[PDB]
Amino acid sequence: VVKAIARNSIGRNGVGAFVFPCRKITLQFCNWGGSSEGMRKFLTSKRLDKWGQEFPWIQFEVMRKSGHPLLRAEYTNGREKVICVRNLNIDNVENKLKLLKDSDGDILRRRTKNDNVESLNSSVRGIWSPLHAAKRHR
Amino acid sequence: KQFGFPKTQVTTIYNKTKSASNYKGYLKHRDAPGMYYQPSESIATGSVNSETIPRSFMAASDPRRGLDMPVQSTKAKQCPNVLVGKSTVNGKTYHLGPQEIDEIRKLRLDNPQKYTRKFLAAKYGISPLFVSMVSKPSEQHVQIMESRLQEIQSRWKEKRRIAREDRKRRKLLWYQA
Amino acid sequence: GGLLWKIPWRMSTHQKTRQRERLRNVDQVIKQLTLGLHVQRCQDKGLTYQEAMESKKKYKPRSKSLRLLNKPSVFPKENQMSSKDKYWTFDKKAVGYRKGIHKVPKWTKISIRKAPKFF
Amino acid sequence: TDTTPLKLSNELYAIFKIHNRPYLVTEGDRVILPFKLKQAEVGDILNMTDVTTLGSRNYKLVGHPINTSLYTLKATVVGKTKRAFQTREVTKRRNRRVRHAKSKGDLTILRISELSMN
Amino acid sequence: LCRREGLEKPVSKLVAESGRLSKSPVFIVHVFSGEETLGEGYGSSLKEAKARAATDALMKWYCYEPLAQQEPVIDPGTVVV
Amino acid sequence: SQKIGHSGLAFARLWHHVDVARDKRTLGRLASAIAITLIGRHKPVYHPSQDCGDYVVVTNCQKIRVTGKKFEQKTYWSHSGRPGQLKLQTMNKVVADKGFGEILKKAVSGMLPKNKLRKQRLDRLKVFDGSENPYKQNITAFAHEQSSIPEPLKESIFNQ
RNA sequence: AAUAUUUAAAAUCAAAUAUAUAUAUAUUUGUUAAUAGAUAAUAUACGGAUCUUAAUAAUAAGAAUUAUUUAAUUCCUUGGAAUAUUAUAUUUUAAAAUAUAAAUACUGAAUAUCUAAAUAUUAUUAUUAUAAUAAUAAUAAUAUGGUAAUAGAACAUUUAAUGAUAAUAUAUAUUAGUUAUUAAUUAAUAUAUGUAUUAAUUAAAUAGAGAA
RNA sequence: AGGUAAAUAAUCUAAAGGGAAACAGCCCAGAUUAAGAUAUAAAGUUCCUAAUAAAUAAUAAGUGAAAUAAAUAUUAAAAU
RNA sequence: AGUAUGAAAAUGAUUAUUUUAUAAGCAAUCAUGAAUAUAUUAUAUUAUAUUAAUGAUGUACCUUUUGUAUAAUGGGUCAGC
Ligand SMILES: [Mg+2]
Ligand SMILES: [Mg+2]
Ligand SMILES: [Mg+2]
Ligand SMILES: [Mg+2]
Ligand SMILES: [Mg+2]
Ligand SMILES: [Mg+2]
Ligand SMILES: [Mg+2]
Ligand SMILES: [Mg+2]
Ligand SMILES: [Mg+2]
Ligand SMILES: [Mg+2]
Ligand SMILES: [Mg+2]
Ligand SMILES: [Mg+2]
Ligand SMILES: [Mg+2]
Ligand SMILES: [Mg+2]
Ligand SMILES: [Mg+2]
Ligand SMILES: [Mg+2]
Ligand SMILES: [Mg+2]
Ligand SMILES: [Mg+2]
Ligand SMILES: [Mg+2]
Ligand SMILES: [Mg+2]
Ligand SMILES: [Mg+2]
Ligand SMILES: [Mg+2]
Ligand SMILES: [Mg+2]
Repeated sequence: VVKAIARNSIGRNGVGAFVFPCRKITLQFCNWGGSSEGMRKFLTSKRLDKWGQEFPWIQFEVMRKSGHPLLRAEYTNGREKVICVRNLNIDNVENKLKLLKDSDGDILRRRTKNDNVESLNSSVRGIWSPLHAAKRHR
Repeated sequence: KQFGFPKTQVTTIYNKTKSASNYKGYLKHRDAPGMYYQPSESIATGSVNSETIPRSFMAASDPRRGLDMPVQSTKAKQCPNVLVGKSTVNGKTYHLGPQEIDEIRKLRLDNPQKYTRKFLAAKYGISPLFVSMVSKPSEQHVQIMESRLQEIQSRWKEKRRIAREDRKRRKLLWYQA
Repeated sequence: GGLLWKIPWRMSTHQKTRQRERLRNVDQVIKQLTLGLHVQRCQDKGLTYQEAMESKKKYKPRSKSLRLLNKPSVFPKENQMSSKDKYWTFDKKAVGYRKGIHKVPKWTKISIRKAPKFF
Repeated sequence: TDTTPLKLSNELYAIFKIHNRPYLVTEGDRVILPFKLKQAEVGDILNMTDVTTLGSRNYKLVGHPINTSLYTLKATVVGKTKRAFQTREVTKRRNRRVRHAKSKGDLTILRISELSMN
Repeated sequence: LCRREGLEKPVSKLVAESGRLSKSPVFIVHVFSGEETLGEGYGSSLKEAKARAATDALMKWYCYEPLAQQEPVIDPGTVVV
Repeated sequence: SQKIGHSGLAFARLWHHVDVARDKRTLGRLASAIAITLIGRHKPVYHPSQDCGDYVVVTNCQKIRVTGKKFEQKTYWSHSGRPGQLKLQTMNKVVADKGFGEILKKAVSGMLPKNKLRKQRLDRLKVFDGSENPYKQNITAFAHEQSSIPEPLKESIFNQ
């Protein structure tokens, strides 16, 4: 007799159709506040339009608040990066925005040496066994 | 042997007996370009791999049947039988008629303590499993047996119950694959 | 001598092989220097590089130091050298008037092929 | 090169090399390169070229680099990112000056989308 | 399943064994039908190994995935025990 | 990907016989060979953080080879802590006390890595001066090897 | 065999390299070992285990010491060629024949390269807006250990000048994220306050404490 | 004399890293931040401990095996 | 030595999680199992956090010195100055 075990599938984003990780970016600035100058300049100066043209899968919200200028991204996995861009020039802000768009949303993490590939798949060759080895030990 | 590829061990440049875990030696070992036969150093228990499935379970129109990869390394003549029933060693017998069966059933209901499964088996030259399949005992007897089992279980310590639970979990795990 | 400079009086096999290799490398360097000069001189006279390399009569170096290095009596090759001069310096204050080359400071860089005739 | 058993097999691995760094992969595997890719943006596809070994359970084709015609191996660039920020301190043993060696290396997450014998 | 198909009766046999009379032995048993092995089963006990060989055989039966080049494989239903 | 699968067999503690009467290695070389096995360096699944080494049953240890005059010269030391209690025993004396198996064990101990797992590794070594031993029945065996062995010997071993 | 020296490649011979060259000349290399002598006080002390091999009998061990060497062995001129070896496959009758490969010994640093990131300078670009400029980004190169010391650039804190805003806010604290991060920011939670001498630029300082 | 006085060079001083059992000064080599594929240095490759296989001689003393102890004696071995 | 407020620390007791009764040294770092907790995208073969299995590396800090793990100087801890 055979019975099923209820189990769910694991989504590999890349293999079938690539859904772009960055979904939304919010440009936040202040009209007062000298720290928001470079952000304000960026918003003004035709760069944002070009960006939006380049990346039409990201939505680009533009908000005004009293505090420091902010770049909060929003990713497919549900995580949210927020970069404060206080006192940065236009070009630095743009670089920060580029960095954000590049990111897959996942948390930052220490990797050990050669911790390269991350598989869900069972090994193509088996796992080693001392009884089934080619050269028997002594 | 369909394919005549050269065969290779999973070769290190270092001493394999002393440094089997050293990945660096494996990385170093270059071998000449072409096709090879690296027989797997693994049991084929969990594998759904096509090189692991036997030929009888492959379909008739499968190209893989002809190719020599489900290797018959073992030999059934050399291996000894494990937990094999007496029917498998000396063949199944379908000798008992309806009357004999009816008699067995009558006996079992009447007195399962006297006429137990093993005794019936001895009498009629047949298996205890078959006796069970044929005939139910008196439900009272079954109830008594259940009560005895419950009493035994109660008589256990905490540790024994835990061990029994663990054993049960292991058993369940065996049939997963 | 309370401080322990634990340096062995003789070299290991592996040390000796490395020393030999180093000696061979300096000879090779010298050979390359002479060869390049010869090639240059052939080119000046008016031959191609390949023709210069082929040439039967190889030009000997005119500068003094190079010419001395070329001479085996002054600067011997590793194959020419004695076993002893590969692994033992002359040290007048040592017993045997000899000392391991590994005991010389910066022996891996510093060259010392020729010992005195009877020491 | 009779590459028929590899072609037949349901499971199949590759050992492609990016800048002589080997990465053993199947389809669906998620490679994490320890550097910032400049050539490819996120979403771009990488056709792997220096494929050393292509292996089934019991066979393996090996080449340096295996013939590009024999196989396919498409990775997708699925996010440039970084390692976690670390600050190890550098100092000598009777010296109050303690130089902070800040570090936050770049990563590029690839995903092996396609891997098959052509 | 063996009965249903044109296969000999399956019997389990010890291929290899080590550490009998220990806390954690290893028993390799193979379920043979004739000379052909169907399932390979490792285990701490003999019984366990036998069970595992049978489960392996069943996995190989069911999870058989044919090639796209093959003509369609319509199975003959689930093995009604 | 390579790591994913059933690992139970890889980490299985096998039992390795060594008939010292047959083996032609000297004592120390044999001990060194054993040490690796005990550690688990022979197996590719090995990691320094995990003890994953096999059992080694040594047998007919009375016929162990020792070169030179080490059997009557080589001294094994011991000391409690109280001064004037240095106990120095020659190899032959140690053998007389315990056996050739004790000698082998000491060598193997010295070969092993000095940490919390060392004692465990040493325990896994099972040495016997003569032939007969309880672990006879649990040395790794294969069905293909059975034709080499005569019929009644196997039965006698099983009985034992 | 006996007596007596020497323990040597200077001479001598042999071998190799270089100049005219089947020879001459010049240069380079090659000449013992063991034991005893032997030696103190917490405890054996090569760092420790331990290391000198053995037919029958192993798909298998045989210095892990000393000396001269090699990277399978032999000729020719790093290189090729031949020779057997080892492993593998194929064919034939556990052997023979054919062929493919391995011969680049390996480990090893925070050295060098590659792979990316940062700053500085030199030389070329690109983009965006002393434009012979500035910011940002490319490429090639060089540089980036540091006590005493010198020089340059920042941040936290507190006060003064200027100064939107607001309980959907601000401040402080805790926890978890974010930005190459002494700092600030996001969210949640807590307590205060109808509110920043707030962002920013200047001016200044009782302006930063594991060391008295 | 791990002494003292100066001469030349190097290192330490102010230099982390590998080796020398442990090590300011010896043998390699100079840490901007990572990464860890390739060349490596000195030093190593039975196990502890990352890495090895050979060749020709000699030793039998555990001599020796990373800190070489002398005159002299005995026993051999070559050459004259 | 004002008045309010006060999850500032040192410090004590208690509870929870986790490790610990065959193991030896600045008590950390890196590797790496296991257990627990949290997680309104754990879809999971998930992610973070906490925790002296086990393995490796690791001679407090300052001062003063040619040179200090030094058994040389100085510090019981934290807060304010
Ligand atoms: Mg090793
Ligand atoms: Mg310090
Ligand atoms: Mg100092
Ligand atoms: Mg002469
Ligand atoms: Mg002593
Ligand atoms: Mg040593
Ligand atoms: Mg460098
Ligand atoms: Mg500096
Ligand atoms: Mg102050
Ligand atoms: Mg204070
Ligand atoms: Mg401080
Ligand atoms: Mg002095
Ligand atoms: Mg000073
Ligand atoms: Mg140093
Ligand atoms: Mg200097
Ligand atoms: Mg530098
Ligand atoms: Mg000795
Ligand atoms: Mg010594
Ligand atoms: Mg315990
Ligand atoms: Mg203690
Ligand atoms: Mg003390
Ligand atoms: Mg002190
Ligand atoms: Mg004090």
